[PDB]
Amino acid sequence: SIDNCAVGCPTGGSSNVSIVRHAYTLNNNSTTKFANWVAYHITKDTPASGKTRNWKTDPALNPADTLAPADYTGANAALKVDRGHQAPLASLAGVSDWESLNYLSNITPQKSDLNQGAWARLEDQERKLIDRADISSVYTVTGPLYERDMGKLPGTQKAHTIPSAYWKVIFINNSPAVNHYAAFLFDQNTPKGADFCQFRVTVDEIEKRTGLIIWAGLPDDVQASLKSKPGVLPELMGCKN
Amino acid sequence: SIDNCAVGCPTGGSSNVSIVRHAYTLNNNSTTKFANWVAYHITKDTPASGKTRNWKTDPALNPADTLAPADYTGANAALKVDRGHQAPLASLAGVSDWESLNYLSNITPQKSDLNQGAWARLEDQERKLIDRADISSVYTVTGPLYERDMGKLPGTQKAHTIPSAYWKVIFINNSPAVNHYAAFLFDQNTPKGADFCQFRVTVDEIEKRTGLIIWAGLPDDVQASLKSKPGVLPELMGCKN
Repeated sequence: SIDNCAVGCPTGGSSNVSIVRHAYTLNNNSTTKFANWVAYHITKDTPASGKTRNWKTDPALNPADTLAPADYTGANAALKVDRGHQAPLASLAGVSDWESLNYLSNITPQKSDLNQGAWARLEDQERKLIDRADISSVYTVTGPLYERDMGKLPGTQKAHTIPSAYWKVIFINNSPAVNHYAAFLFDQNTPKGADFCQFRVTVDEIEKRTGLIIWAGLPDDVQASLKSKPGVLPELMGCKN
Repeated sequence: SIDNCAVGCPTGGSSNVSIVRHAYTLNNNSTTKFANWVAYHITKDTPASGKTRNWKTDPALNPADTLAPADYTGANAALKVDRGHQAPLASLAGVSDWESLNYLSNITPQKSDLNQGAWARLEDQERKLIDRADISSVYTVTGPLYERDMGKLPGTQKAHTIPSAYWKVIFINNSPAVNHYAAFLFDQNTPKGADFCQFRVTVDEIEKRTGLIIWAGLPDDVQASLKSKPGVLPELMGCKN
């Protein structure tokens, strides 16, 4: 009964079953050990600050198909990666099953510079949208990309594939068919001081590089015309041109 | 109390009072003899086909500040201009005061190649938006530019200024703050077979060439960010890139 997608969750994910929670809907990849995509719905009631971070193995998944807290041991030192959230903590921590935002199925090893730079900045702006009087929902779908070998976590013997990039597709209110939207894509190697506005892309580009079909419940003509046109939602997030 | 603008009718028009009808809201220019701007609101109930065209002097204006049917005598043969509508007839002909769509305050001498070409095609696409299930309203503001001498109507002695171009700013549903929008500007000499998609511009360009402020009731920050960014609404009208 929880729709975190509004216009159809993505198709093309490796699992045929997705986990549905108030915090988000997620489709896990048992080979890479990271979710293929995470869809969430921010509203005036979902943000919450100051919640703690108790990393934990997702109890809804088989332990062999996801990572455990022990698997990240030595990762920051070896790879300079942080435990980065797919669905953001602060934007959604007000929901009833908020601890699930810290389940490792909702985390990936994200380079600190990206995590603490452009990515955090986009999270801040995405959350601020909900403060606008006429904006009542923010629907986001986010996920990783796997384009080049990024190495391996040193503290685990599990087969996993560290993402080389991350993307986020966002629209407000009801549907991209009538409402402003945006898509961003950042490579793991994005410098710490990078301006997130420099990474606007089309949804089509994301689809082609991930094998997914986002906003899959939209009429074909709407999908055809809007997926190849960068949106204007970033202009409300402080970007120009 | 008929609101044909939704987010504030334009400021900057030469008249301090505008005519408000069900068909449209119009601000007249007693010097040029043509309206500075015409704002209208298309809904599923406003289109009507097959209405006739009985040109008439607008009874709400002083006859010296507008044109009369006799004024267009010989205009087509002399200047190859048609009596072009600002607020479109077929998209709004179902309203109660529809005859006002044929009042000359809603008409200007528009080159027939533009009138019967790109301008008519944009009117068709604009009206077609209302057929989409999720589009409940189309709010449009349209008007002329006066940038070069276009000559004079041969059948009149009244001082008047023929437009050199025409523009149209459109948004759907509620407000451009959250919904798709578009802006187009066409020179009087646009060729007959021109694709209207080539004439997309920003709202800022129009404001700068007219002296008006469109969507004048929007928060300043919304106005600053969206008016200089071309909208994506044309993509739903058949345009690419």
